[PDB]
Amino acid sequence: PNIESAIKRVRTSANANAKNSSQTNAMRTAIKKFEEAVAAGADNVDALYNEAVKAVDMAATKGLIHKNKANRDKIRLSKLAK
Amino acid sequence: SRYTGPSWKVSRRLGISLSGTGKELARRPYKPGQHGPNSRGKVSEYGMQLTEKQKLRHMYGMNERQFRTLFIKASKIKEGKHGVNFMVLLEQRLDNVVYRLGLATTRRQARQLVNHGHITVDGKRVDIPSYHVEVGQVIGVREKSQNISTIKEAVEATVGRPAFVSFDTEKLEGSFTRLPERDELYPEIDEALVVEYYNQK
Amino acid sequence: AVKIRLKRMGSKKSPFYRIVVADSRSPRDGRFIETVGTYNPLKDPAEVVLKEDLVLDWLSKGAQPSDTVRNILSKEGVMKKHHEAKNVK
Amino acid sequence: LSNLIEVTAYIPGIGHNLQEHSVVLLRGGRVKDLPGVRYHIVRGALDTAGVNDRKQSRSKYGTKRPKA
RNA sequence: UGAGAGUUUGAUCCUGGCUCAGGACGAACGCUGGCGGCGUGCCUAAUACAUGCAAGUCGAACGCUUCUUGGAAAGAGGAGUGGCGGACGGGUGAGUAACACGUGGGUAACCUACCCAUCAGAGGGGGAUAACACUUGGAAACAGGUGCUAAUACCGCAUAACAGUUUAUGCCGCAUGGCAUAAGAGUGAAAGGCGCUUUCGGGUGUCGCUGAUGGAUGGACCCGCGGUGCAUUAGCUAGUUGGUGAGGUAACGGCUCACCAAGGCCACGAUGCAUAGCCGACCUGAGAGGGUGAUCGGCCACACUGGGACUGAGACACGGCCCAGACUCCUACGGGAGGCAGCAGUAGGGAAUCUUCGGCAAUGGACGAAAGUCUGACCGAGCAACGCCGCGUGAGUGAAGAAGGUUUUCGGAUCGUAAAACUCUGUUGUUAGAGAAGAACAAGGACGUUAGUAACUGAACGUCCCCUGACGGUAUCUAACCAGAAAGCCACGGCUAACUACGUGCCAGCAGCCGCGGUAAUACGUAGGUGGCAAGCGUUGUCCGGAUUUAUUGGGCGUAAAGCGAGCGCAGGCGGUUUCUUAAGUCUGAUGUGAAAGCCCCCGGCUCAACCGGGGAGGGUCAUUGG
Repeated sequence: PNIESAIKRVRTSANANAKNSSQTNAMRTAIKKFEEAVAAGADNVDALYNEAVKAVDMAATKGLIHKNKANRDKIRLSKLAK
Repeated sequence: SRYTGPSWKVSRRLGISLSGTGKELARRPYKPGQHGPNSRGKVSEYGMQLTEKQKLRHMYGMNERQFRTLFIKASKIKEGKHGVNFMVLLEQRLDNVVYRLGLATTRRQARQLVNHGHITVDGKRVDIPSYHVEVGQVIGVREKSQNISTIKEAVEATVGRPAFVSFDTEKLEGSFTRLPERDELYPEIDEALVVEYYNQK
Repeated sequence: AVKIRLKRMGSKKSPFYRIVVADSRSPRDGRFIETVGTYNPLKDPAEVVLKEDLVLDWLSKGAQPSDTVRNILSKEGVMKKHHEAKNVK
Repeated sequence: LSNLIEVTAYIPGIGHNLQEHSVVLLRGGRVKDLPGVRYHIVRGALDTAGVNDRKQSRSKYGTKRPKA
């Protein structure tokens, strides 16, 4: 790049991408870990429902999913277990 | 440009005096050039409308663009006719006001007096001869330096002072009382041939 | 960021201004929301005309003046009225 | 011509100086002498030269004003 | 506010084509040119681009380091982490025949940083890292390793549901449903800096931080109607058209999936091919129309060619990233660098289109508490009769017509009151004096009022001092001097205003259409004269008019061009008399909207005018509701 301020945005956004992807994968695995235990019919089934709900909620305060996506997600999960 | 030529060939070509009846058509009332005294056949009805237009254009010494814009402006009145309103707007220009008032013999002299900055309307100087003088505006003679040779003498010999012009020969102020009328203004040439000349422009 | 700013309307060295309320991203002579008065920098005691019943309505909705607009809105006593309506109720 | 289509063109006036491979300028205007000619060259605009006697309509024919 | 003329014949009337007389332009080129004012200036190769500039800012978020005045406080520099801005402003019209645009509606399918208001919070912990120091590989661009460190950088724990969702209640709407109130379940935040009072005071002003709700502003999606050629282009579709469910998005939806069915569009022009950004507007016309979309404003699309995502409130990003491609450049051969359709400028294409200028003083924009820093936006200056407007290159008196030129029947006539001569003038020119408005302010000092306070500092506006001009000694005004420096281009046989000489001899040449030229040419070439316009005048190209010559307004078919060789008939077009009803066409009222600038009407300012400003009308085939 040519402008000095364009050179800083490159590393800043690279770092933001790194941590954003880390935390999104965290959320996705929490949800999937609940789904694979409700599809088995296992004991310890409400605790990981709680954990998945909390995971989605925390992702929404980190600016990763909008806010309506989070309402949708919590609705879908609620209709599966509780 | 304005014009500087012999100014008298011009009258011999229109067949009208153009200079306050002071005779340019005294001897040889025919046209200039070789074929002057030996006239020839008839003139079209294009030559007639052209000759009337040129008579009016050379009366007050203006150019063709300005003549045509003044004519187009007089057409927006719709109170009266269209040739009368034209020839009346023509009279309200600051050059005719100096001619009629009597501070100059000719119109060329009056033009140079208003161009060189020797006259004032309402006290303020105005320098450009195509100015539009309205009714009731005392035009003066630059009370700074009104002691000039020719203005003085041409105020004495009053050949023509009209029935719409007011004036006092001590302060040297004049003004139009009201607008003139065709009976009071060259009921000799026309205003209908000139209107037809601009129908097919 | 609604603003209240001036807009140039002269010829080349005789400027004139319309007082206008515009979104701040717009060009100086481009699009605007509505016009609110007039202002003339020549004419030794400068001439201001303005409606002052729309200025008080835009001001109470979060519009903000530029620096010259605030000067000529206080010379008219419009900022005092905003003062007496907001922080008095 | 610059766009690579070929036409014949009349050269007016009395006497010219045009030879093979000299560059010229064309304007519209059709001659009524023979078919196939629809253009005029303009005198005194490129390699072509104004005619050298004229005194009366030199703005055509590209003649400059002489002190004579 | 509706003007016409020449040209078919030995002569005529009708039909008919061709040509001319008016306007205008981002114009080009030939001859020729004195000034000011306001505007305009790559239409062609969306061709390739040397050189400079066009986007940064914050020390009142944070640790470091270098100076000038061994412990000293300030002033001035350097890189770094962190915030905000870089999605605006500026350029171009290649793609696009479609919700792209115009006009009128809908969203009970939606999002929104900064700005304004309201309610509620602001607790207590942890682990790092750049910089820096040392060190390795590097031709370079640049990469790694070790050790220490800060925060409004980052991460968990608490507390908060006013958000969403479900249940009962009440009211309501155009299906899906909307609002308000009550409960039940799982869950989710946050940060300090600068001041004042400072008896520990533990209080407080201000700017920031978190959650929820409104406003404003900006964006998103869906729909009615409207603007292009070809039928020597009639069939087009297979996620195609509908349903069930699932995923997905701010959001509804074949948006994407699996299954089920066989649908959808077309003569009222589907599909394909060619051409084109669209509009306010602009030119022309009596109007109905026709032709253009340059300066200025709005919407869209693109950014060396083609794919993709990331960060972010907002981009699939105009001076950002990644990959592929062509092209150009530097290299120690292992490799690296780049994108003027920003402002100037260059080579090339062309009939053709400008300076590698000054300044942030004014208006707008970014950041900052503020002084301020940045701004080729923008305000000014330079070049060019490219256009529109204004003013000049003198004025008055002046004869039997001075000299000269042209002509002549040799008497004269015409250039010509034109020169001369006398008296005047100084717009312009030159030299010399004076000389602006554009400026309002931020900041800084004192002084007052109100709402908060235990109180003061401060908050929010009032009154007063003080402070800044690139243009530029520019416009302008005053004094003296001088008619002295400042007129050309086209035409003159008829259309169409303006004629005689000489030269030449169907030659040399001229023409828009008729047509001229072979010994007395007003038609060729010169001279004298005359006509039209005038700092311009002619020529070529393009468009509207004249053209009723595509005729709705507003034409025709016996012989001039023109009735299918005749019938039978699907679709379509048009239809006798009358009673009651309806209200689709038709007529009419009220309300909303049809931006600003333009054309037009009134008024006002620059010495006038071009030009500039204020108030109006107009423009819909438009929508809603009532007759």
